[PDB]
Amino acid sequence: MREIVHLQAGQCGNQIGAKFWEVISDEHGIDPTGTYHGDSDLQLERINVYYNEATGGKYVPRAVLVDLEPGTMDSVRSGPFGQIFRPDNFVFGQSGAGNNWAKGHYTEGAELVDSVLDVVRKEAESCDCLQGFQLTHSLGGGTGSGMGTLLISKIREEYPDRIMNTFSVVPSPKVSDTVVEPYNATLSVHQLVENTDETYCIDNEALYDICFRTLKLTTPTYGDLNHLVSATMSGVTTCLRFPGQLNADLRKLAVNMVPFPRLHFFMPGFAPLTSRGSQQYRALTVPELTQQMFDAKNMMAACDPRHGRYLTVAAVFRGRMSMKEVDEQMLNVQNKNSSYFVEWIPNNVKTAVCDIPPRGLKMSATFIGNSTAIQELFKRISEQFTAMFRRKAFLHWYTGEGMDEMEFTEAESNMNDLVSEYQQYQDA
Amino acid sequence: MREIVHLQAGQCGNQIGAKFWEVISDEHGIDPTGTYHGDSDLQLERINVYYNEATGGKYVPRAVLVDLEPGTMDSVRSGPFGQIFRPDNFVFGQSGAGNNWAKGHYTEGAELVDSVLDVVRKEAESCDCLQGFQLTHSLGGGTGSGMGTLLISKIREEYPDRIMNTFSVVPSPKVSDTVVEPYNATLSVHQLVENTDETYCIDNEALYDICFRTLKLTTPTYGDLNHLVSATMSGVTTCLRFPGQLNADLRKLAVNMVPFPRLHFFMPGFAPLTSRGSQQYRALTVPELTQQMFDAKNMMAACDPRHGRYLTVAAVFRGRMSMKEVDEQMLNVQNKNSSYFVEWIPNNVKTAVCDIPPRGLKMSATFIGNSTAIQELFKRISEQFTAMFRRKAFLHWYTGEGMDEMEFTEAESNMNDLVSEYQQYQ
Amino acid sequence: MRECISVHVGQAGVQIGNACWELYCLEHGIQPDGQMPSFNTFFSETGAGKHVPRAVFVDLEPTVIDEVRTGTYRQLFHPEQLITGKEDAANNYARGHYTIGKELIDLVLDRIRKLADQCTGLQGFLIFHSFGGGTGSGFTSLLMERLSVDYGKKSKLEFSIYPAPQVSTAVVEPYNSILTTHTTLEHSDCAFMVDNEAIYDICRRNLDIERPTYTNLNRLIGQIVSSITASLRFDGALNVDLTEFQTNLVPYPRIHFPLATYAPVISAEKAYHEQLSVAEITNACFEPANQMVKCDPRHGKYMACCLLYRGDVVPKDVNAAIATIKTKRTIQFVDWCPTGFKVGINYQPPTVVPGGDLAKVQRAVCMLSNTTAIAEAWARLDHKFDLMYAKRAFVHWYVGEGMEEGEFSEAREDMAALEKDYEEVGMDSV
Amino acid sequence: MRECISVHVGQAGVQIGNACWELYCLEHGIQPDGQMDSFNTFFSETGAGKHVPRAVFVDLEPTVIDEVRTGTYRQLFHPEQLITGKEDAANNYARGHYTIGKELIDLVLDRIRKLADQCTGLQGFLIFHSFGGGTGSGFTSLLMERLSVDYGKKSKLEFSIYPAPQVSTAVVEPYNSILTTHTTLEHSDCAFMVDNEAIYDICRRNLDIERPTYTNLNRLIGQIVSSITASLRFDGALNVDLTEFQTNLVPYPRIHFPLATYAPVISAEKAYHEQLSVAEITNACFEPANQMVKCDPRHGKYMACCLLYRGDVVPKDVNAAIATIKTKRTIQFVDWCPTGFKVGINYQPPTVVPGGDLAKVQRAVCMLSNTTAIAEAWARLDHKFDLMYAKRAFVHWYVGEGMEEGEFSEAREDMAALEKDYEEV
Amino acid sequence: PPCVNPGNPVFSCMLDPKTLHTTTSLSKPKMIMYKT
Amino acid sequence: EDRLAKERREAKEERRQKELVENTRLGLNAQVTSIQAQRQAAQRLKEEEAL
Ligand SMILES: Nc1nc2c(ncn2[C@@H]2O[C@H](COP(=O)(O)OP(=O)(O)OP(=O)(O)O)[C@@H](O)[C@H]2O)c(=O)[nH]1
Ligand SMILES: Nc1nc2c(ncn2[C@@H]2O[C@H](COP(=O)(O)OP(=O)(O)OP(=O)(O)O)[C@@H](O)[C@H]2O)c(=O)[nH]1
Ligand SMILES: Nc1nc2c(ncn2[C@@H]2O[C@H](COP(=O)(O)OP(=O)(O)O)[C@@H](O)[C@H]2O)c(=O)[nH]1
Ligand SMILES: Nc1nc2c(ncn2[C@@H]2O[C@H](COP(=O)(O)OP(=O)(O)O)[C@@H](O)[C@H]2O)c(=O)[nH]1
Ligand SMILES: [Mg+2]
Ligand SMILES: [Mg+2]
Repeated sequence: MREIVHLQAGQCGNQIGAKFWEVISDEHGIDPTGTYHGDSDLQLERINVYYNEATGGKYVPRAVLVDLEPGTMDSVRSGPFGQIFRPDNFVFGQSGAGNNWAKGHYTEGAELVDSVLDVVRKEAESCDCLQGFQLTHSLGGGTGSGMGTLLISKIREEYPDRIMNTFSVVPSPKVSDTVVEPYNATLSVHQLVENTDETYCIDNEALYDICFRTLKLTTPTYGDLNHLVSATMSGVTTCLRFPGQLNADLRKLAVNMVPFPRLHFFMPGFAPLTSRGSQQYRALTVPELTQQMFDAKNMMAACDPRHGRYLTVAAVFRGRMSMKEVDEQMLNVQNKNSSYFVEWIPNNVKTAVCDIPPRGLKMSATFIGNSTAIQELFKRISEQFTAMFRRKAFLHWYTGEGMDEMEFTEAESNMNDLVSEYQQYQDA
Repeated sequence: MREIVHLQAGQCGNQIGAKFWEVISDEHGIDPTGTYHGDSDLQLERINVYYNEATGGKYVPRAVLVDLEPGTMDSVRSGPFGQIFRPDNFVFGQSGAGNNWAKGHYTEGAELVDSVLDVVRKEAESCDCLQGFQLTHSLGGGTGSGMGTLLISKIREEYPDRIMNTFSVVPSPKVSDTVVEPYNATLSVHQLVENTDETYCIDNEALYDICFRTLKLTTPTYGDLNHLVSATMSGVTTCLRFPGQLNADLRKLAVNMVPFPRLHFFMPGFAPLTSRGSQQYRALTVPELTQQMFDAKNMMAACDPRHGRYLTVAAVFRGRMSMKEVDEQMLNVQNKNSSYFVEWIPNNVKTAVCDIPPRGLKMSATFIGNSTAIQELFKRISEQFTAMFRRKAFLHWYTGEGMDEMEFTEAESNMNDLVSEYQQYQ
Repeated sequence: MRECISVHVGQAGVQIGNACWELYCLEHGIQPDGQMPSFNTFFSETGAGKHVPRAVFVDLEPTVIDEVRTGTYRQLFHPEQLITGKEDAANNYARGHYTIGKELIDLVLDRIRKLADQCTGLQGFLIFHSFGGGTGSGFTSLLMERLSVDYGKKSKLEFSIYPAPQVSTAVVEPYNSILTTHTTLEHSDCAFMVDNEAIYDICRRNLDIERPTYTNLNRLIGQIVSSITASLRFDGALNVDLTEFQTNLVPYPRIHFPLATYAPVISAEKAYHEQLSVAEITNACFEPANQMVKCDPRHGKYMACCLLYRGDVVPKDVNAAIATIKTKRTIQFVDWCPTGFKVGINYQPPTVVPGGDLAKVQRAVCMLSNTTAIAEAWARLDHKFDLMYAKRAFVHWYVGEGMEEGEFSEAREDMAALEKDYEEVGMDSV
Repeated sequence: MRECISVHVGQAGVQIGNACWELYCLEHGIQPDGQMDSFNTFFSETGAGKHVPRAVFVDLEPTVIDEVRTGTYRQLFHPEQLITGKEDAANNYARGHYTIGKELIDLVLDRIRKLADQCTGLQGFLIFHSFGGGTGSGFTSLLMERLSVDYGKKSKLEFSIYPAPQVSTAVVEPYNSILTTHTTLEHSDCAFMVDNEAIYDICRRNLDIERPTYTNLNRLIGQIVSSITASLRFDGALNVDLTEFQTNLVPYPRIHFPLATYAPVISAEKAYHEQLSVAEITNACFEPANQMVKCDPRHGKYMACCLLYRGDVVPKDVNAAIATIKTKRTIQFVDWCPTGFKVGINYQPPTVVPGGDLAKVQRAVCMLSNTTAIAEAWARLDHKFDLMYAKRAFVHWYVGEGMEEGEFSEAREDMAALEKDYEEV
Repeated sequence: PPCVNPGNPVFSCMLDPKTLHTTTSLSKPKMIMYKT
Repeated sequence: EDRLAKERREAKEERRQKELVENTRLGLNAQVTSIQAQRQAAQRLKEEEAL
């Protein structure tokens, strides 16, 4: 009855969303052609939150897909679940962006943005009582970062009080996979720190660390990595999707965990992760989850929070579990480690339980932690950005087609203040 | 509701972590695939002490054992029990130490002590109430001495209140199989003596001497020498595994045999265990047991208290037993002499009795006879380390990983201190 | 929707294209008559169940083009898209730009407007030429003006054969490289450069073959262009389209010369012997023996490198392989451009042609970079242009062939200012 | 996880390389097309199933690896790794080190870099060099000196072929001997000795193979290198890796040229009679009619004892044996290290190759006794180099191929300091 | 089999969900995956 | 059950890798036999020139 409109952006955005609708479908129990055939009706009583209905029970996912290169937009139409998105919603680009961000923002970004707005207001009129919007992109490319920043800039004209999340792919600290990446990344955050009410941070090499160490998978392709992050983005939007004992939807997660409106850069992780060796071995009780989420090793953004302090953390608990057990086992993470928790907030943790687990497991949980560790991330790009601006490296691919050099220096001041904002709240 | 996390250090620690974990996992009756197969009621009492509760009801030994060279984790996994030790906690690096204490302490020993202290603090949170730790380790190796002492250095300040005993493995006097080990074994006892709560002497010469003269095994192995060390150290943790008549678990042994808190090096021994030709002519009774108890050829270290003086002597016992002839046949040997029986000690007896015996036998005993001849262990070393410190034996390897010249003099200066500390009661 | 047009100029452009289309007509199962019992990027469907590749072959001499029209491919090709001439340029930029090409420009542009009318979404051109002779300097420079005034924002990416230091064919090649580097600096969007003598130096040592011909060489150059364009049509985990390479390897418009190197050029007998992972192969392009450039980049510093992979290459094993290569002191980065890297992964394993000296190994990487070290290569070439012009040695044909002596001294100032631009880059900024 | 590269240099380097690789190739199941992970220290898996050896060799007379392109093991040894030139060096450190050695150092070091970049878990390289040749001395020295800064702390060991006291091959072999001992005093982590005249004496006197060959000598070198470095592939009760060798073997940084002995060389016809028990035959590493390079440590002082063992070895019987060796006072241990020993124990017993006469023994014996009786050998070599460098025998070829004449007298006067270091005790 | 893809890294199920249930003497059979 | 699912998926991927190895063997063996054919043709032409 209250629902979320999914909307993707870029080749990385499309490839994430093809494995996000791949994992929400048969947890609701949906065949590859769109007819509900699941077991119990409890998954059916609020199927409308992420799905839409048509003639004869043929269900339609309501996601709005945009990409500029049509050679990889057809890759998800040929996938196993490619035949459930209605092909009116595919908004293809006739020519690619070229990984310069302002092409995605000014020259060939503004050409398609009339059409992408045409399908959402057609869809949002058909919505009953809309709640939020959901976005996936990578920062590293003009197809994903440039397009999304133009969408979120003037979606705040029409839908101001709708609660927006964006699930970014921040560039990895060791190897960033584009040469002229940090011009795009530093210019993206200025449209991020004022518009988006929440934003997440998924380091690409921190997921590589998980298949390095925890799962120790032999041969992980992007099908495996997209599945590891798609479970995390299902755990957030769940307490409005099933009943629970102490529920918490997107508004209750937002107003209860950011302290100040330009301080909202998050850091997620998903709790039960086990290799094939240790799965025969592993304990399964409620403090075994507090090992996983509060391990800095199991954290899908790169920076370890031993270098900084948490402000507020979140922990939603999908499962049928004792309430006291969670509550007892949350102070005992605060007490033995009280040097990584700030002092002008009395209690830090946020509690949420939902009865229905992921399909088969006993319990599962998702951690979202607002940290000052991320200034050690944001100090890196700002130094990385200055090394290519002062000597004017790769300048003319942005100057001659878009804005002048002031927009870079303005984006420095939008970036330098935030790193000073984190540090001032690191010791108050 | 106390539970135990464990520490055995080395490939020798992994070798001890094979046969030591044979006897304990045998007696509480767990198959090599985890699920319960015992046949009594005492055998599901408190077996969350060593074992977690998995999914499916499987019982995994909560233990960490250390190495750094990658070829020593598999020859202990070729044993029958490689599927009960979950090898998540069995640690090794890409580069090994290789007879080098400095390599396993500063270079990558300090780099991977971050890993072993991210898991031993990970599982101790799941434990509702801990008890402590318990150790054996070789000394003449690199990682087992090095990362092993880095464990017991980086834990006596983060967890100082908990009790963490040791019973280390120092080697033989006359035949010694890696001979620059006073750079490795006498460095560590300066580290160890201000950290640990106990440390004893498990000498390979004394383990060798039993299959010479006592059990009549013609061609032994270390594996049947490693048999005799879980036949003794089970007796030190007999009460948290077996209910008792007058029991002495880990903390009561931690509080009743430490007079002066730097002085916890005694001489362990084991009274009952005779050959299969002497199995026919032998009773399960105390007075025939007492002949093979106090001899000069039956112990667990190769140092004789005939030179030494009886300070702290313990005796744990197995079996529902006649408990005045425990007292009758222990006072017929305190009342025989005045050279070893020191009259200054009025009486020191520490008695524990436990009901259910070890599996396969009915009655037994255990003993420790303390001495000033653990001093003469380190008295001999005090002129074998000085031989190769005046002439710069291997030290050109050692200064390359960030250390001092005086650290070897200072650790020797503590070693002459404690040898001087044993002779004040001598 | 992603149609790309390859135009081949000169003998070296068209002899590359004879082996180039042999590769493209085999990775798609095309009979050499043309039939076939996502290929529309390079091929054009007719109404009669027939495929024709979208290309234009242009030359100033009939003796190289008549073997195309009586070869084994004479019916796959369109009868008019092959263009001819009647009076040869004869190794002269003055003759390939002012005398002959002005009578043969009005028809080549006429066809390529129509060959873009089949398309809806064109994004790239491919001009194939060599910097040694007339038509490969004069005629290739004349069209780059003409494509630019008509199209503009279309990204035309090129392939060039450099005159090597030690070996040469002509003696008026060092004029014609400099005399085209003026006009083809304002009007080109990239420039790929592979010289003969560092295909010659490779082909003796890593392959068992000695004494080759250009049919063996163009099976490499045909493979290097197919390794670039393969991401357009075959789906992969990290695909990079052809219009992307402009903004990642060209920092400044004066510096648009990246270089090429294809790593697993090993013998079909010696494909048996080595494991070819991805960690073994991202280092081998930086080996001093294995570059197709006779400039050791140890003399310079790597500006930016783009890497592209084919076949069973996984993205976990390439991120671990690429982080190692900048940790060593052998491979050199400095402060002003510290990222440098972008990757390309494709799911099509590289095919084999009969008679090719390659092998069907499933992990092939091409390396695409520019260095600081090109500046010492031109340091010969501006010098060698001055040993001739100090007594005005071979300009005597050029003055009579329609252009004056005034552009030669202007070729000095434009080229000499390019050399100082590289040492502006290499000096540290503090 | 402990992958190795064993580069052996010289004509000795190649022939000892392929006979030691013969005994390797029969102790694991190598069929010479490569098709058949305890092997994985010395072998390399391919993408086509092949187990390629990780061992490039050095030989500049091309007439030695002009064979190994053909023969039995032509598809077994991979010849892109084995590197030869087209112009020989011919008893010349100058030609080996910088004249003809200037242009293949790129290819050799590039190949070693490429293989050890393919690998992950190296520790070091095994090296055997012949003192008395052209390229087994010089390009070897260039390999040590350039690898010590290309890699650094990855180990490099050496167990050198050394000149005999009396009978030798070339004429002026001491020149190249000194011109490589100055560099192996600098960049060799360890360097023991095994020479061909002592193998002649031992194989002639005890086994009944009169008229032997360097191939038989290569086989006995294979037996000793197996019983040294056998434990990286075969598990043991008390085992050893490669790094423990450099850690425990040699006391002083400038003192790493000592000796050893290998006892059990007994034929099949004497092996069907004599019982070979770990106690009663390990004393044959001390008896004078057995030793490995011609020197008697009865004259000298025993320094250290790296014992190595394979087969049916008992800890009780090795300890009783070590006890009854340490009893009798031919053991002369002065105060500096009384204890001494190191024991290695290996389960897998050594392997019979068709071509020797040493039969399958059920248990073995080894030794590496660091000694003090090297001083008379190096002093005799001092005596005869002083006999030869008073009148400048062959100096003109070395000088004219690209150096100064101060190279000789800067390589010397290091050797007098070396024997001063050795006469200190 | 009711799987998205068998053996994905985070958890999956292949039992037929209609058969996992247990009743009480004073209640109807209720399914254990969806008991709230 | 999910333990068994992971184990059998790993076995399936191992099967595909062995298939890849066999097809590499196929291609290289075909290429080297054709190479031997051109070698023998060259020797034939040498004989004809001699006659
Ligand atoms: N890589 C490669 N280079 C070639 C090939 N054919 C010719 N060349 C090069 O071309 C250079 C000479 O220029 P050409 O292309 O032959 O002459 P042109 O550019 O066609 O000028 P004209 O012949 O007068 O029309 C020589 O240096 C060759 O290296 C080829 O098939 N492959
Ligand atoms: N024991 C043994 N020694 C060998 C063998 N092959 C060569 N040598 C040694 O090599 C010496 C003569 O060979 P060299 O003149 O050194 O040849 P090289 O320097 O090794 O290499 P090239 O000069 O390039 O052939 C003799 O003194 C031998 O000691 C062998 O198979 N076994
Ligand atoms: N997490 C994830 N990242 C991907 C995937 N595919 C590509 N990427 C990332 O996308 C980046 C390059 O894609 P690009 O087109 O430039 O990003 P886009 O503009 O947002 O589509 C690389 O850095 C990859 O890390 C995927 O399947 N999953
Ligand atoms: N008592 C006893 N000693 C052992 C055992 N295993 C090895 N050792 C001793 O440990 C010494 C070698 O230890 P080392 O391998 O260098 O230490 P590690 O690397 O930590 O295992 C030898 O002198 C042995 O006598 C054992 O099971 N029992
Ligand atoms: Mg021509
Ligand atoms: Mg030779």
